[PDB]
Amino acid sequence: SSKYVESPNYTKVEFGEHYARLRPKKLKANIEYTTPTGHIYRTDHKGRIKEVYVDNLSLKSHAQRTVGGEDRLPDDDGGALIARMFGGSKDIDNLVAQSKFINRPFKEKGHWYNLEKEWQEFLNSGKEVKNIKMEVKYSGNSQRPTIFKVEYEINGERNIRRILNK
Ligand SMILES: [Mg+2]
Repeated sequence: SSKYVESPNYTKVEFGEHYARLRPKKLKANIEYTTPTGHIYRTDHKGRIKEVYVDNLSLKSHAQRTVGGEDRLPDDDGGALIARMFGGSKDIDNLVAQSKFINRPFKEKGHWYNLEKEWQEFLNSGKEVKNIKMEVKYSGNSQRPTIFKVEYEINGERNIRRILNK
């Protein structure tokens, strides 16, 4: 399955108190927070977003410029894990350094954008996008994701996406 299961490896925090630092912005380590829209995030030991959960998807800056820190590449964008149109946050609690070639529409590319587009088409057509589980993998102490693992169910059918951050 890909449904959210509670875990003792993460301590839950009130939304608004999930930042360890304000200047510069940084998430607390090994925590779990639920956005007002209901999206659940988990951070690892270094304050990096590690897991994202959406029970039921629906249609509803300096952060974008600098997320990823010293590990951010020239062709990276500040990429939302959960798009704004799905109720996603525009801040660091939802942004990661994401290659523009998957974040934006690119011919024969734009995988993350294309995933979001598929989800829109499903929702618009009256189908449910359920139990989304994102796994964000990192390498060493790097703030920049290497690969995105996404699981989700479309009217019951489980789908799996592995998207390299290149
Ligand atoms: Mg995007």
